[PDB]
Amino acid sequence: SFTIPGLSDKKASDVADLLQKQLSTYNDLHLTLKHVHWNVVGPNFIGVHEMIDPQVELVRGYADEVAERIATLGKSPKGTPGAIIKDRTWDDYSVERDTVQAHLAALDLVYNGVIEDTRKSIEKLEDLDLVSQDLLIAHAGELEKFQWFVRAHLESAG
Amino acid sequence: SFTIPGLSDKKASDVADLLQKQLSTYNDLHLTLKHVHWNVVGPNFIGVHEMIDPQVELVRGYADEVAERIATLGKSPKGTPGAIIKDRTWDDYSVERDTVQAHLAALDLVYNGVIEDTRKSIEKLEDLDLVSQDLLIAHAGELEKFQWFVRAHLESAG
Amino acid sequence: SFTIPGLSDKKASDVADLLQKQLSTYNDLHLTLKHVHWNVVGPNFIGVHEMIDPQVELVRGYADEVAERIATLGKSPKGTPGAIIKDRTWDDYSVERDTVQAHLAALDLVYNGVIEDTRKSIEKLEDLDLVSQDLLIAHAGELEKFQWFVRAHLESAG
Amino acid sequence: SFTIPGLSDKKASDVADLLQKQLSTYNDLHLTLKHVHWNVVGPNFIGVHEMIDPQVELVRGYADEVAERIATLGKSPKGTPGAIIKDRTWDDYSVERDTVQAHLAALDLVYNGVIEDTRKSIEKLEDLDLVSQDLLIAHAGELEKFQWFVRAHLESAG
Amino acid sequence: SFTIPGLSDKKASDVADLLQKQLSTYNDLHLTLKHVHWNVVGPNFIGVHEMIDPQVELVRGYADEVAERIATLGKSPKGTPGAIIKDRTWDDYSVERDTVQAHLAALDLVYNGVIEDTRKSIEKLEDLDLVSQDLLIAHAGELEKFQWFVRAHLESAG
Amino acid sequence: SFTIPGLSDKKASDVADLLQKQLSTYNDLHLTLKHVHWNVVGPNFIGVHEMIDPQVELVRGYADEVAERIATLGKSPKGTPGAIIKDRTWDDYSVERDTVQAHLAALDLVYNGVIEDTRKSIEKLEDLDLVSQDLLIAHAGELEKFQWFVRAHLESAG
Amino acid sequence: SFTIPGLSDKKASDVADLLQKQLSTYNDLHLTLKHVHWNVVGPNFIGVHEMIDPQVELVRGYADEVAERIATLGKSPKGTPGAIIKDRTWDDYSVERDTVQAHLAALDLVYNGVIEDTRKSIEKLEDLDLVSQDLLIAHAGELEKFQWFVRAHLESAG
Amino acid sequence: SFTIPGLSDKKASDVADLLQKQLSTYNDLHLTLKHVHWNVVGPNFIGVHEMIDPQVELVRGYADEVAERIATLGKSPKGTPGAIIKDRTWDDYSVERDTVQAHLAALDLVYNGVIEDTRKSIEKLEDLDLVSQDLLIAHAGELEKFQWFVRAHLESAG
Amino acid sequence: SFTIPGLSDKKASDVADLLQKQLSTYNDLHLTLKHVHWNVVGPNFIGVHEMIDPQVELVRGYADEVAERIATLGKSPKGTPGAIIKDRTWDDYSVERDTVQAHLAALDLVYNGVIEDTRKSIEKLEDLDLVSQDLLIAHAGELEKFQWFVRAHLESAG
Amino acid sequence: SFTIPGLSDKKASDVADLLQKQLSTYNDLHLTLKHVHWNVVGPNFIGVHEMIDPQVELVRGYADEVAERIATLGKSPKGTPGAIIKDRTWDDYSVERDTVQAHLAALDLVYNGVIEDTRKSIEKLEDLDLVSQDLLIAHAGELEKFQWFVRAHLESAG
Amino acid sequence: SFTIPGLSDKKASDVADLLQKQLSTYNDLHLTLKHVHWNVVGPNFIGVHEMIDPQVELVRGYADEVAERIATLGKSPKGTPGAIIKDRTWDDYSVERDTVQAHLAALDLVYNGVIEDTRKSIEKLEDLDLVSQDLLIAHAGELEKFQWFVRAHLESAG
Amino acid sequence: SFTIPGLSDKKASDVADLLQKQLSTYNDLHLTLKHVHWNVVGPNFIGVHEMIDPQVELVRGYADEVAERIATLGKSPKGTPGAIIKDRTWDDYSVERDTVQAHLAALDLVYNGVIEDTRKSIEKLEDLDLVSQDLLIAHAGELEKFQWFVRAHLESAG
Ligand SMILES: [Fe+3]
Ligand SMILES: [Fe+3]
Ligand SMILES: [Fe+3]
Ligand SMILES: [Fe+3]
Ligand SMILES: [Fe+3]
Ligand SMILES: [Fe+3]
Ligand SMILES: [Fe+3]
Ligand SMILES: [Fe+3]
Ligand SMILES: [Fe+3]
Ligand SMILES: [Fe+3]
Ligand SMILES: [Fe+3]
Ligand SMILES: [Fe+3]
Repeated sequence: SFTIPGLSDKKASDVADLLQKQLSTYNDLHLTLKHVHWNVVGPNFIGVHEMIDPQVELVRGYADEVAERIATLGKSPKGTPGAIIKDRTWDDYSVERDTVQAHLAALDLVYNGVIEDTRKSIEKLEDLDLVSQDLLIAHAGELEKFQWFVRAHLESAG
Repeated sequence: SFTIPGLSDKKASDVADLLQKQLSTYNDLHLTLKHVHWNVVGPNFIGVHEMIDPQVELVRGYADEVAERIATLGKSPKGTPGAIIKDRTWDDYSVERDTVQAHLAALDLVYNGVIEDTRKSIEKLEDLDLVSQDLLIAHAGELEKFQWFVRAHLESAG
Repeated sequence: SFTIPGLSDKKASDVADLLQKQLSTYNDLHLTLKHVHWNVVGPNFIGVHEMIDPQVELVRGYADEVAERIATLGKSPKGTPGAIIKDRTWDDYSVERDTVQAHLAALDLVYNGVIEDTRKSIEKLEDLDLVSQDLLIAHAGELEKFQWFVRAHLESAG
Repeated sequence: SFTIPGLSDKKASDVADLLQKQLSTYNDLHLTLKHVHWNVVGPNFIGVHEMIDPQVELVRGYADEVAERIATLGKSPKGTPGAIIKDRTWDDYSVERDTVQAHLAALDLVYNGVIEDTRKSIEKLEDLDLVSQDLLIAHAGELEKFQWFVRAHLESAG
Repeated sequence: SFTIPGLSDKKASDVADLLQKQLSTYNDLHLTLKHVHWNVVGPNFIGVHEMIDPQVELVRGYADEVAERIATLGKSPKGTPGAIIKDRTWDDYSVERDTVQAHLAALDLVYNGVIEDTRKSIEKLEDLDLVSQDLLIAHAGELEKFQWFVRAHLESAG
Repeated sequence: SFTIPGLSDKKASDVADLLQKQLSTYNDLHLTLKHVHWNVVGPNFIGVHEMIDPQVELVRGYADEVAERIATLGKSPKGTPGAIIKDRTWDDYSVERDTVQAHLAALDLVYNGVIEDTRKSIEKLEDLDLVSQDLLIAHAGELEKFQWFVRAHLESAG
Repeated sequence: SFTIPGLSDKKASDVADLLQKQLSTYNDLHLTLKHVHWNVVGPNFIGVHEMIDPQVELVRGYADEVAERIATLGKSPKGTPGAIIKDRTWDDYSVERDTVQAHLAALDLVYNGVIEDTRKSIEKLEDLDLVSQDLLIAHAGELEKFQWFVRAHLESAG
Repeated sequence: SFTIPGLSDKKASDVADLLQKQLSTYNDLHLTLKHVHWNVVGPNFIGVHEMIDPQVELVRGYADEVAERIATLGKSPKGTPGAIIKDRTWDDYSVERDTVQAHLAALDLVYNGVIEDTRKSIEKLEDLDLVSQDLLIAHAGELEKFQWFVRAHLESAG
Repeated sequence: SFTIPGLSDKKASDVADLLQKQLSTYNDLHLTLKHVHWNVVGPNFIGVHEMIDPQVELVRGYADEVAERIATLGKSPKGTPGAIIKDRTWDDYSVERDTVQAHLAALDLVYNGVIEDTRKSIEKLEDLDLVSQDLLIAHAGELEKFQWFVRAHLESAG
Repeated sequence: SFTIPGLSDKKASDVADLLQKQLSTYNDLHLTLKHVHWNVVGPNFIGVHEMIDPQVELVRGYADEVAERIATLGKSPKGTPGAIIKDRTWDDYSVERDTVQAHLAALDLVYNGVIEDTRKSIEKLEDLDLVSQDLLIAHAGELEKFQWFVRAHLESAG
Repeated sequence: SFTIPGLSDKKASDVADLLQKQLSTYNDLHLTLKHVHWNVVGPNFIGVHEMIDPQVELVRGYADEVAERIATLGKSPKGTPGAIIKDRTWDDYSVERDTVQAHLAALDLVYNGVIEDTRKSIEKLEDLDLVSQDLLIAHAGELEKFQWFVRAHLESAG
Repeated sequence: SFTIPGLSDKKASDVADLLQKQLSTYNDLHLTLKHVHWNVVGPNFIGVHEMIDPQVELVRGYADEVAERIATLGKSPKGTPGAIIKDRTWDDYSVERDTVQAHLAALDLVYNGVIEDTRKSIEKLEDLDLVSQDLLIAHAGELEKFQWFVRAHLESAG
């Protein structure tokens, strides 16, 4: 029944609730990333196929980071196939084996919903815990950037 | 509509169906592993906590391996939070934050069901595809071994 | 008689005074960490013994970081056995050779006083220098986390 | 006039004859791989160009492996430009500088004939030498997989 | 015509304009750094000569960082010798081959103008995009620190 | 007022003048390379995007090399945004965010003017300084090669 | 009183008995290898002397591997100087300091008895446990290969 | 019939006799170490299990060291399962699979007999060969230290 | 229908023709090297066996180098088992499994014809392309050197 | 209530008392080293600044070494800010931010008092424990050496 | 009585004579370099002291290179303290322990005589052996460059 | 006019005189080692050729070690081709290009005179400086050992 020295047992628990969501969000994300890492096919196959691994090994990186943070706060992280399917507010990636274009486009949107939920979770944190914030921010930086990669693959002449 | 040169489009598809199951099995496993990696607590905490990461980075290693194998065969791997919750025949890890003992014991059983399902999938493969077999075997070796680690933490004087 | 281009010679000096405290705090901490790294004994000895080195090589890491920051500001860091025993507001670790439990519990508290003093120093910095803040924050993240490690070694069934 | 303790001087010699074929097969393969590594051109050039080196450094890896195995058996490996052009049952890669598509498609077939000849050589080995089998199998795993890479570059919407 | 999910197409474009400036600032800086890396001469030559490379390989590091961030936002980074000479509000380093003292002193000032422009750009960002802020801050930390190095080479007895 | 033991103070100064040009040429090149590294977009994005970094970290490599050579000769290298915009005889890259094709084609030409100016500078050096030649040659090898990469991305069926 | 999920407590114990023998076999082998690593002398000394270390660091590698496997099965590995001298069916290496030729020839035979005992143990395992087989096979591959090395040092013109 | 230039053919042979003993002592030790590395079981299993490998890879390190030293002296090292069982004056480790406590305690004693025999061999060497002494000393340092590790696992409140 | 900016479409094609020969020469060489790497036997076996790999991993290094150079020029490299057996003007290595002496001597000659053909190709290049020269030269340095190694194995008292 | 097998519980305790002093001596030293690492300023700043880190990471290296040695003996190491300020017989470094010359000179003396106290502690040990001696000696070698570095910065023409 | 295939037994022997001189030149140089590496003293001591090692480990690098080249040619390299003192045409470094300035100035001249003798040996080689030329050139590049380092330590305001 | 705190200005100078000799001894040694590294020829060439480099890079290692020690003491190391030819009491290696046997035998003796001179210098040091002793001892260990290597190449059947 402990907690970080400097946080009201209430603010603390509200942050937890926030991350627990982020965590399930990442677990879906990184599992989905690997999903496309497998079912992508096209002329510029390798390019993308390989481009995903890092973003994956990275998102999973944000999982241990967030969870290990939750436990630190006092609450107990949940990362079983169950907990995830519950906390999420979407339908798992609908694409099977398809073209590069297909996935990237679909992925574009997945990140939209991930960057958005994050941003909100950040702004909401500036009043709760600043630490758990610099943390979430950092992720945004790479999440948003990676998205760019996805997107740069779909543009026209400008 | 291709396939490995030397496999009947039927034997090939039957192997696929087999791995697709294994894959979902691993995804649960490795996600669950990380789950305990987070909610374990006790006197000999670190010991276990750290002991899990490798088995994890390893099981996820068997995921890319199996899936990338399925696609090679012709069928299309499915590794979304959805596909997994469906192909599985159990209830995701029921333990929240608990003692070392607790998890390890619980994990003991999880591996039972994983090693068993595997063994059977191996024997069943000796008639289908020998390659997709040496593959599944290798895993058993480490899966089984790791279990031992878990178990060695629960024994008595002999 | 210089200073960072953008800081009033007063705000600058007030930040210095703040870090100079943090610095002595770390020096005690990391010297103390190594202290227990030596006098710990018990059944799960190695676990802890080894678990400490990183947190140590890390806190000493925050020493060079903070001090090199102070000098940058204009004031002069003080890190002799003297300066530390003075800036501190506690009694150096009272434990000699004792059980794992003993130290970890005692250490739990030491970190309380370190995370607390830090948190306050952060909030107090948002008006002074934002840079010297992202800096202090970052540390909190790992300081707080490590504490968790210590703590996870002391819990019950929930 | 020696041989592995446990193999009839006849079974031994029959395995040799088998590998000696595999070896020349690899030598053609890896030399051919590098061939396209050079004459590929197109929009997604780099992707493929670079994708080939590893499969090459790998096939050449299977050369030393096989040959050093043959010598172990008692017979004498032959790997001169001559020996290869003789043991082979095909016409060296007919493509000069051409598109990505071109080579990959052409390569698809080359691997067909390599995976096929291998598979048969495996099944034929289960009665001769089990060791020289796990060996050939392993290769199949990567050979077959790489082919997939080639192929994934040629598919449609499903 | 896209943008980060959570930023008004206006706030987004205003941040871009801000970085685009920073970027040209860095390009001048790092090109200038290397400039002195070449024309420095004196008794304690090596010391400085070598001290610069890291700060260089680092500033160029902040270039890719900032620009790849701008593109992510939607606008298009400009980093040609042209774009830079335009966005800047100073006269390129006036020193040719000269003493250590000479450059360092001159460099002192260059950093003044870089840290200042940065600080302002940070404060101005707290209302626009927090992500693009933690980013700029981080740089300040090292920029400011390095300056210290330069400066520590010019002091008296206190 | 020194110089390499074996070079007439005149030949020496004429070589300097030659490199000083090369240097500014590289600085434009490498800055431009990074420019496209940022504004490229298309289906085979990653491929190219990543393909550029090495050639960049390499050209910047030829910068330190050439300049540090000039200083060795006696003259003083100039590598400020200024010096470059002056010594050059072209208009900085005209392409903003555009397709892969676009840039590569445009880049094709940029290298034309760089390999040409180089070649000439080599032939002209065989009478001046042989050392400063093997140096320039080496670069040609990689410069020319990289161009090939660019080009291989633009070809037809032969 | 546990065992791998899928093995009859009898088959399991029969495999154990098999490995326990292998293990003592390796321990003798690797201890013996080092023995010659020390007492070899001749014109081509270094060659051999150094050639042995890897095969050694490797056989000891098969020790931990086998034993850790036995424990996994349920029985208890025995690897004391005692257990070994008992399970073995030969007389420890009779050679003291002697020529290169001497040892290698003698070693030739030692490997005969090791590869033979292994082969049999493999064939005998195809009915018991397939895992504990791929394991023993793999070793054969390198054991047999190394022998070749030994042997290649003793041949004539063909 | 040679010897180190500076040692009486008698002193030399007496040192040899001394090391030859040490060597067999180590071989038992390191073989025994691995023995427990396998049969240890308990709650804090991993801790110890892993703690042993280094001390092992280390003692085996002192084997090559000592033996290669003996050969240097002129006599011929003996390191076969035989030689060891003879030179030793004890009964090989009596513990099978048992608790952590069990082994460590038992191991405690084993090291007693190893550090003791060593110490004496050192003092006895100060008159014979100083080199072969700094050598034996060094080992003591780590041997004794490791023992401490074992021991720290068995203590009470002081 | 392109070419290096600075080479007459004729000089360029004449250089190509020259390398294309060198390339086939290397392919034979490195394939032959590995050939002896396998069939060498004798007292000082290891010495040579291992001495070859580097020279091999090196000549294959000169293959990619030369070919990738040819393509750069405009012509299309040919490196199939076919192309090689044609461009060559000798009979592939006639030695099967034989002594160390045998091969080395035979190899001595092979290098004679490779160094000679090279030297000529160099002198012939000083008028064509200087770049494609420094390249060929470099190789000679190591080719010639390695030969020495071969040779040093065959000498008498002087 | 244990101790190294071969040391009288009295000699053992007398050695402890000796090291415990050394330890506090090092802790001051290394903390002081870092102190100057921060407050040094001058023309040849970097030179020294960087020259200190290694000696620091080294002295701290001698801390863990000594302490871990004390515990091995039986007594309990003390390394809190307290214990140190007590065991020492001097006044912590009196220099704040000053010139290079200043510190180095001051440091010269500090090492005098450290090398002296050490030397004496060595001679005094030759009768107590030889192991704890080779240990202290080794340090002297580097301590004394580093001093030289300090000193070489203060000399005249001879 | 052999020689590189393409060199007249006379041209070959004349090149040898040339290198044999270079070699003794380097041996003096690198031995001398280390000489100053030891006897340098001053305020900016470390800077230089450390600056020399690389140039040393590099010149010794040119020794093995040249000699191993001579042997390749047919003649026999001579690198004993004797051979060197003979082939040289100067008096070994006259400086004992002195200031930084002292040595560097003195060294300046030493390199003059080394770069000069080299340059001449290069020009003289363009008619003999081109290979043994690119080799000597390369060295010049770094020799000359390093000299610059030495020199940059002695200049004034321009 | 300084010296290690604890050494009489006389004892100190007598040690210096001792090392200064050792140093010249090493310089001859390591220069000579490389000498044979070049002129060795025979059937088992490579073996030895390569066996020497390490002992060389090692002896040169003992050079910097000893010299940097002398300077520490107060006197000034001398390591020019001159100083060496003077301090030595032998005739530089008399062997030109010869057989493996030749050199090794010759080298055998060289080491005799080096190990002997060393041993004596050690015994003589036990009364002067213990530090400068552990130092010299250490070397003996490897010097003596390496000799063994040389020697093991010359023995008979026992
Ligand atoms: Fe973790
Ligand atoms: Fe993958
Ligand atoms: Fe620092
Ligand atoms: Fe091989
Ligand atoms: Fe980038
Ligand atoms: Fe540079
Ligand atoms: Fe193990
Ligand atoms: Fe060894
Ligand atoms: Fe390539
Ligand atoms: Fe430690
Ligand atoms: Fe060499
Ligand atoms: Fe040194």
